[PDB]
Amino acid sequence: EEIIWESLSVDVGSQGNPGIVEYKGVDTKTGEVLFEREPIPIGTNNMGEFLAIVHGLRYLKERNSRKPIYSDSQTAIKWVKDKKAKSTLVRNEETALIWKLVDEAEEWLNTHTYETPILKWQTDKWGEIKADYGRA
RNA sequence: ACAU
DNA sequence: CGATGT
Ligand SMILES: [Cl-]
Ligand SMILES: [Cl-]
Ligand SMILES: [Cl-]
Ligand SMILES: [Mg+2]
Ligand SMILES: [Mg+2]
Ligand SMILES: [Rb+]
Ligand SMILES: [Rb+]
Ligand SMILES: [Rb+]
Ligand SMILES: [Rb+]
Ligand SMILES: [Rb+]
Ligand SMILES: [Rb+]
Repeated sequence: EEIIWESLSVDVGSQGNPGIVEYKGVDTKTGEVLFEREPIPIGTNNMGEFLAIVHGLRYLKERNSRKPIYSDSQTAIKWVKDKKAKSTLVRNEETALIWKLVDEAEEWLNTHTYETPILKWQTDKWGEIKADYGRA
């Protein structure tokens, strides 16, 4: 139960669930924001958490970085491990964008390799993840 | 129950 | 209190 400070932390934020979804990744040690996705009009918490991890994998791979990724989402960690986002969200015209991004993230996982450890952020011991959106 |  | 997920 030691934080690995040399890591990337990601989190989703939303207005509603389902609702408007965004996500970001930060340097765990410094809090510096390294990437932020423009808000998506309709998605779920778990789809955003999944996209955040996959974006982190792509970000670190492009920069030849072996740092681990922290996420507080038990669901999204499993989905990334499985390379499959098992979302219940309806696929229709309103949800087309989030589903396109999820499909593309799965596609990336199936066509690329990575060694990045994907670690559970232990909120119960460490407080809220550094990438959190102070919204609850 | 657990994580969000 | 409501939701998404294992
Ligand atoms: Cl994305
Ligand atoms: Cl590690
Ligand atoms: Cl986990
Ligand atoms: Mg989270
Ligand atoms: Mg959060
Ligand atoms: Rb590379
Ligand atoms: Rb929050
Ligand atoms: Rb929060
Ligand atoms: Rb949390
Ligand atoms: Rb809760
Ligand atoms: Rb539940």
